[PDB]
Amino acid sequence: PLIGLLFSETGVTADIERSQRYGALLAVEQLNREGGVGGRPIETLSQDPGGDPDRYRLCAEDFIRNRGVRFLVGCYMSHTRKAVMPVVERADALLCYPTPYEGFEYSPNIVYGGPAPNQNSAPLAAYLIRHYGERVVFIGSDYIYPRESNHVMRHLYRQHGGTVLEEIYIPLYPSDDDLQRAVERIYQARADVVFSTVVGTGTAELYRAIARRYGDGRRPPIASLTTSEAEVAKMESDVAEGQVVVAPYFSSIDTPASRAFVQACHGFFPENATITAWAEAAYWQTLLLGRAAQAAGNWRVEDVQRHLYDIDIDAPQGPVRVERQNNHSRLSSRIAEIDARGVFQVRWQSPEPIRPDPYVVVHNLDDW
Amino acid sequence: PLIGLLFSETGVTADIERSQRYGALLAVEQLNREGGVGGRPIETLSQDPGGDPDRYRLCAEDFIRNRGVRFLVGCYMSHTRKAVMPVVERADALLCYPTPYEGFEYSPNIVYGGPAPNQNSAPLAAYLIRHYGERVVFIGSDYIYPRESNHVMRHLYRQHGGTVLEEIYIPLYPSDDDLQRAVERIYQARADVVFSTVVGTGTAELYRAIARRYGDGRRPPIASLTTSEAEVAKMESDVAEGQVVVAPYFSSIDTPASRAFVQACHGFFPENATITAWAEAAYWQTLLLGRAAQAAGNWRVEDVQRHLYDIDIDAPQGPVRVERQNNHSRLSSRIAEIDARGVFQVRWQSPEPIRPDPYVVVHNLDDW
Repeated sequence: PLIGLLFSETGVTADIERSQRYGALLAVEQLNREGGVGGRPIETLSQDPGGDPDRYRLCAEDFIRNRGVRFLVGCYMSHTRKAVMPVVERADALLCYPTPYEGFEYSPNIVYGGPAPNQNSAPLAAYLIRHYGERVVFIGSDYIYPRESNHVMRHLYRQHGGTVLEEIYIPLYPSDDDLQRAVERIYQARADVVFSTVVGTGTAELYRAIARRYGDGRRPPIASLTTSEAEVAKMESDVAEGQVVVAPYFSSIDTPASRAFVQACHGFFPENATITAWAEAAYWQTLLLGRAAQAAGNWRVEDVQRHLYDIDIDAPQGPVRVERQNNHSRLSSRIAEIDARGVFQVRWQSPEPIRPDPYVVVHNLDDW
Repeated sequence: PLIGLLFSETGVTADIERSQRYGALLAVEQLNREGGVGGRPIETLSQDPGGDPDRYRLCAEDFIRNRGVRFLVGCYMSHTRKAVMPVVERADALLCYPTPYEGFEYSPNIVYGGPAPNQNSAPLAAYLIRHYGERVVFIGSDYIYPRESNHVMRHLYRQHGGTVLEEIYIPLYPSDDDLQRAVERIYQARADVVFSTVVGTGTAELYRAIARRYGDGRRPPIASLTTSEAEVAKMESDVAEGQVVVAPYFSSIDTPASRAFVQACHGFFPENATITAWAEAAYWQTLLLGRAAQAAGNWRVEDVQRHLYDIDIDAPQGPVRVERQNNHSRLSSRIAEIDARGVFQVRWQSPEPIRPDPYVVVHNLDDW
């Protein structure tokens, strides 16, 4: 029972990915301190790809081709996932992707554990409009995830007679110059909501810069599908507060499942790793890989795959399951609002988990 | 009634795209020599983007932003389509894409007139295996269409217990060196079928090179989803013959609809433009844009769009229609085999047009 962990320790998204790696290590901790799997311990491998799609492919290639790894948990940014995908498909291996993403992709060797657009973007557009206004400006990092995410958010805003004023992109490793010319464009647009697909390090700098250009008084909230407690941990409470995020989970949800997961994260994560919805996704997907294998009684991919879709996990977010029709997950969706003191204050929560529909045709979408 | 035509006159795919532009010009010829549309003539615009995704975006931007064009027919290579897409979506314009492509994309402003994977790749994999063998080697040009097409063909081959030996990519503007190292890899692989996603100019050079490395006697056939009469026109009959292609149409089909389209193409295309299935797709989609507008009685996009999905065209290939659930087309699928004298000899034909399913989940696929 060998498991490969593809999560950055350095790079643009080092903080979020460390949060993910740890939720994964914790799932294996408990799966092991439960007799392991087959009385044999599940052992993990880690390599820091530093958020580079070529080092992710190389690392995947080394884990698979040399270490005989057939099961992996990892990747956050979409281009890095796409770089590893050919590798896992050739090798008949399996990869669990614990991150929200743009949709429009299918692979029999990848289990998608974060929300497709219909699970986060769809509920969010309805909440933003029918709560803030209809004018929005998009700002994203310059790669496939923001671009594709804004393509679909384009469609959603129109469907609800909203207006997309601008669509701005900044480098993943942005200079203050970029950040300044961008915020200026956001400032002058006069929008009611700023939709952010800025990931990693630039996230907190973006947020603070917008706050700082606005100064005293009313500035649009920043909505995001990625900002979590990890990025939030890097901002000042007045910069953080009021910002909106949709995630199938937050560290502060009421329930016994959340608290158990939490008080446990607190007793295992190192001080530089934070509890986020993405660590939560890497945690439940890692359990399931365990459970499926106990049930299959083996560490063969076919053996484990057949059981993957028949195990329902009672994850810290709510019950979860993986659809066999597209390899995506039934996930909850929560729209939280950050506190003046930095806590995510859930404002809305989906009545039940949303089934995944990766090919997002907006008119065929349920309307929140 | 102004129509923008985005088709290359020069570049890697100049020959195929010229074939497409002409089928489009011919549709407008007849639509005009029928009283036009509203007694007013439909006039077209053309600009040569030379197969460069940045010149396609620029040209689209100029047609739209300066010439007030809201309707366009154009693009062949997927990256060029993706480059124009943001432009048409912002501008609320409409684009008809008369080309086969990789799937996994949706836009409310793009009408897909060529086959998604389930309409060409799916029937083909079954015909290749259950007729040639199970060992195949993939060779594609180096861009998003071949890569994504081979991703799905990967899945299809496995589903039918076939074996994908190698996956080779060559530049769109390849040097003989590349072509030689590639064919060597194809030669040594010992496959029963070579699946080609090589487009434009390199196509005929690839085909001939493979023939020439093989010499006398048994060499695998080259299957393709793109090779047409335009590329075929550039090869020697012994290099061309035996090669396999799946297209919803061929110039030589038996019917009265094909012959009418054909004898007509012959009296309008200039000698350097050939009759292909892609000129056929640009032709029916251009009629429909006409028809929808007569019916809507106007050249407003909303007006025309509402009628788009209610008109059934009796296209040269068979009856066609555009699905409102995903903007793709019900298309026929034919598997032809080239003559020792260069004619596409249909070998199989789908019992009815295949409905489009752009999000290709192979197990949920009908099995041919």
